[PDB]
Amino acid sequence: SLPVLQKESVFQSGAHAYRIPALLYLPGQQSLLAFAEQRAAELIVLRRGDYDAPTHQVQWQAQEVVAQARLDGHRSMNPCPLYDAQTGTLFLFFIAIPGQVTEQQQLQTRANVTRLCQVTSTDHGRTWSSPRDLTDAAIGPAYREWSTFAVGPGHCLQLNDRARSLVVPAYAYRKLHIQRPIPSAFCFLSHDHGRTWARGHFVAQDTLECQVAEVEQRVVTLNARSHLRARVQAQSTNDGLDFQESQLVKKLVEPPPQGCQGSVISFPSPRAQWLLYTHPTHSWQRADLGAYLNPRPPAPEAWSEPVLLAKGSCAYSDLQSMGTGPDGSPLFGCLYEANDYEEIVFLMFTLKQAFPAEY
Ligand SMILES: CC(=O)N[C@H]1[C@H](OCCCO)OC(C(=O)O)=C[C@@H]1O
Repeated sequence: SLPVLQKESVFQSGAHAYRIPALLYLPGQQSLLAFAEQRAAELIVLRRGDYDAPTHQVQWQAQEVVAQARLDGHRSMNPCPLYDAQTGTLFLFFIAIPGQVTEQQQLQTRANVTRLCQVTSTDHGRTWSSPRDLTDAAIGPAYREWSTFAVGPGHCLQLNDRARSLVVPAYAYRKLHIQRPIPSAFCFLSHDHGRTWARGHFVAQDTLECQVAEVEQRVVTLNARSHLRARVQAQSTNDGLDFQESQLVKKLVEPPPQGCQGSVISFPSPRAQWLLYTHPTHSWQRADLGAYLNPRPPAPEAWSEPVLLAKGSCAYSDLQSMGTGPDGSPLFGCLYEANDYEEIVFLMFTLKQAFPAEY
């Protein structure tokens, strides 16, 4: 597999199990915040890491529970971090669900009991505020038309528009017809730095967990998990409110079962931005994590062949652009589930290492 600057297990099954990673880079701090669900999904945990370029390594501090990221009598899941570069505030969106509830029970029961929450930190994640239940104000009446919903999982997005809008990728299971609820991706939008929220319009049916990135004029690309053999990709020219164009990207395979979550980010093109995406590449199972490059975003056909990042069992992942790397090329940080969900691995590499022919 691809030569990397670092490969370290940051979460391991012990007294608890860990899944659903989220990664967030704090530019001015040369540090990363790695989030995950601590399952018996009861709570969300976090580990802070300081990146030292001279040693090509990130030093990870002790794991800590995000105590405030929970509602009484509920399980917390789907950590979705975001850093507001204008207010200096760190956001951690997440979903809370009643304890007396499971997952399969959520998908179809026609009774939505899922809550949308957020906690903020003004000291780089050291301490957090009390949770804010955004459910009613951010969703509205539509709430009753869904069996359930979720955000991310994974890092969110802040646009370079006038308002420096906050965009939270998400999806809802909607009771459309004698069938089972059908999932459609969408984005929660805020133009006042998380003060108030609005629900964006749905993308094509049969799209789940997704992530968004901003490209160059201004377009928001959405990459979503689907129930088909390929990923679904959509574009928005109005900051996420509407995702007009939408299509299957055959080049980006989805494992047989129900597919698998993937990650996507934009980063400064070496030559304004290029995209990077990570997801299992095995056509019959969740294995062999691959990195894909799109140097002519968002063109679906411009997606490249995947480069092998890690062999073996691999699932969910999250990416973060970490600025300039040791070799002068774009540096990347990646967090992914591995070995039948026995751990979550941190991987750090550069564009030169992954796509030598494009740098
Ligand atoms: C909120 C929640 O239960 N998330 C699930 C997510 O659900 C997908 C929709 C299925 O119909 O899938 C998986 C998964 O490993 O495949 C892990 C997450 O923890």
